[PDB]
Amino acid sequence: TLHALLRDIPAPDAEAMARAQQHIDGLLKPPGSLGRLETLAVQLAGMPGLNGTPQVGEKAVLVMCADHGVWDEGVAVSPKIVTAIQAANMTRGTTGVCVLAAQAGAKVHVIDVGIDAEPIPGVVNMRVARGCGNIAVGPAMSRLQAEALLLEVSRYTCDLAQRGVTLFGVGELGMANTTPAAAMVSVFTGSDAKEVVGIGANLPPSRIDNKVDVVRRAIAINQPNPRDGIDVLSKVGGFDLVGMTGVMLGAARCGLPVLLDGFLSYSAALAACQIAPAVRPYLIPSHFSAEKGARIALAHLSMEPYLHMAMRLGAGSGAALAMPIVEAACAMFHNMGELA
Amino acid sequence: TLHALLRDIPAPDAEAMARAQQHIDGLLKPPGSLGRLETLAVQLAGMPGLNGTPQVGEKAVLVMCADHGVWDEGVAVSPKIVTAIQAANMTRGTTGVCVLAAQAGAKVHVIDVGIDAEPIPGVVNMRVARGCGNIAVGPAMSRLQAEALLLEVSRYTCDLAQRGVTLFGVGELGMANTTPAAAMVSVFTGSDAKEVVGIGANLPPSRIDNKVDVVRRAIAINQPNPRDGIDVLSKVGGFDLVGMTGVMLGAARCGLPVLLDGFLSYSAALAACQIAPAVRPYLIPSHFSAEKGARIALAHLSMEPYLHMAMRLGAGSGAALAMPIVEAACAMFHNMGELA
Ligand SMILES: Cc1cc2ncn([C@H]3O[C@H](COP(=O)(O)O)[C@@H](O)[C@H]3O)c2cc1C
Ligand SMILES: Cc1cc2ncn([C@H]3O[C@H](COP(=O)(O)O)[C@@H](O)[C@H]3O)c2cc1C
Ligand SMILES: O=C(O)c1cccnc1
Ligand SMILES: O=C(O)c1cccnc1
Repeated sequence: TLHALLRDIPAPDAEAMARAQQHIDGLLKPPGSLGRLETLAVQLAGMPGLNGTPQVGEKAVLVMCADHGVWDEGVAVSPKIVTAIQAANMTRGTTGVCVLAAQAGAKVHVIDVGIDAEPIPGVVNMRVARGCGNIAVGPAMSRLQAEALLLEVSRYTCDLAQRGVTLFGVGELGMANTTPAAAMVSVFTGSDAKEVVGIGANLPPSRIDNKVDVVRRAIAINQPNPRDGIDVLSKVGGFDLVGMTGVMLGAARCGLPVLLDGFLSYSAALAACQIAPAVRPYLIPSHFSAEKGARIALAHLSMEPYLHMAMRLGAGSGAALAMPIVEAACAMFHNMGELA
Repeated sequence: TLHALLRDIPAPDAEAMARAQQHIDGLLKPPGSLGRLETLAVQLAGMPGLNGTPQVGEKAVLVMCADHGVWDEGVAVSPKIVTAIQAANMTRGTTGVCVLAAQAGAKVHVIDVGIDAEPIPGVVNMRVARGCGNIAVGPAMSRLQAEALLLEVSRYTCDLAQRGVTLFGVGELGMANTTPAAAMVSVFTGSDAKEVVGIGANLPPSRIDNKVDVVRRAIAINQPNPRDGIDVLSKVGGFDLVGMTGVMLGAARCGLPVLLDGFLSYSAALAACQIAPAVRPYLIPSHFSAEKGARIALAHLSMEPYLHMAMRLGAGSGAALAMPIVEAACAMFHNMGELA
């Protein structure tokens, strides 16, 4: 059950962490001089699915794909079918995340959680419905649909471990998805909509006030409770955002690391950590998204990304680009010599 | 000759850059959404040694190693022999840069430009003297020694190309080397010493005022001319800093990219770009050093690093950690599909 999953996420292993820190401090360098590589190695050492040491085996980027009813509000410049076209392109290896994942030695798992099109052969089918409800007039979904998809995606994630995967990355695809993301950041952080609504996929600036108004309307109509992250997801999120939260919950349940992507992912991470604070030690930032609301979301997660790429592609591309940073931390730990 | 080398650094290829930009804008994504990956690919396309396209072949991190007379002023906590011990460890593959270079598929070239010890078998010997002169009482070296070492190291660098290397990284090793680095940043940027002197290799805070005083003294005694970067290097730099400048000049002469490291490298890049402004399009930042003077140096180079690792190891480790970012830009360019 989902209550049992949340309950059973392990604490980080303090003993393992202390053993890793003592190891690091004895390496061939001034103490502390590898900076956040050192801290990342210790962070990884405490994740129980890594068996007491910083290591990377297989890598998986899980790309959650869905359509959104709020597309009808005029908040996205791209036509709705682009979600389906780009999900199919993911199965061919031609998208940004595909190419970056291949550089990293990672596999991309393309997951349809609610595309408004016929199912695409080759994509993993977890579809809740053909797009979620339009958040400007009512909820994205029912509470039950959100909890079922959390549990499904969490189980899928953990099951990859059972297959060799030690490091996850999250991403999404869905036209209009930066609207619900902004809604959820506004709810969880207490920030006004204006502070967290961006251009998404090159929305013209002339259309920004409409998008702010839509966010505020979604919130006012649905009255999401910020102390119930499931409620927030269900009311003002989307199936893609639920899916990403699910990957985070499942990785945490398996005691394994998950790399965030950009702003969409930060909104899902705010939900995951409200739902289960025990998720937080498993999350690793990648990059600092170019979306307006990035800073605020990151501040609330107490996260400082490694990469400043002015990226806003999504779909997991940042996560993939950071996987060699994680591998680097593990290589430093295992392969450096010792001062003594 | 060194005058001829400087004269013959090629301009970037604007045609190649325009061809790359048009290619990029046609890739399977919203225009501009890969952010600085896009700009980096176009930057690389204009470098004539890359043959009109962003690509990476062989990779080399050149680690310039020397001792400094100013060590006698009390500005470094590590004993002087650590330079020699750590240079020998570089030949064994046990240092930070070695392990990160191996992750990146790069080779480390350890170059002795003036270690105060017997020559170390296996290290490339370009030694000017057994340590440079103490910059608090006089010059580090003569003008002629600085120009000879520039030319030597520039030629060595370019000769690697002639062997398959397309991407360089720079680093250094030398006890007390953060003192001359701060001197040169102070000279080139106009900043007071206090603004740019840091802790280096974990100097105790109680010893900082002494290090500031030493920098100001070096400057006052030598009167380096900030409009003559060779003069600045020779007077208030060191052999390691000259060596790094030489790698930059040689990479630029060969029309090839060079990744910077941390603060030491930023001081050498300020010198290289004063000496030959034509170097600048070939320089790629890696990380944002944790040294105090990092921001000021970077601002003067108009550079924004990709990586925020709070690193201050040196020796090329940041450069190595950024090599997969360069490879990523090339993979995006070559392997992504097209919108059309
Ligand atoms: C070809 C294409 C590929 C993409 N991959 C990610 N996104 C990104 O942009 C979309 C959200 O922005 P908005 O809220 O402005 O619609 C999502 O699909 C997101 O990951 C894409 C967008 C496009 C157009
Ligand atoms: C074991 C060891 C390895 C290093 N590798 C780089 N550095 C770094 O620290 C030195 C300069 O700092 P300062 O000006 O405070 O002496 C250089 O060798 C630099 O790359 C090292 C320092 C130590 C001690
Ligand atoms: O940071 C995000 O991933 C992002 C922002 C805008 C559009 N698509 C993705
Ligand atoms: O950024 C640098 O590389 C640095 C700073 C202090 C000490 N050693 C290296």
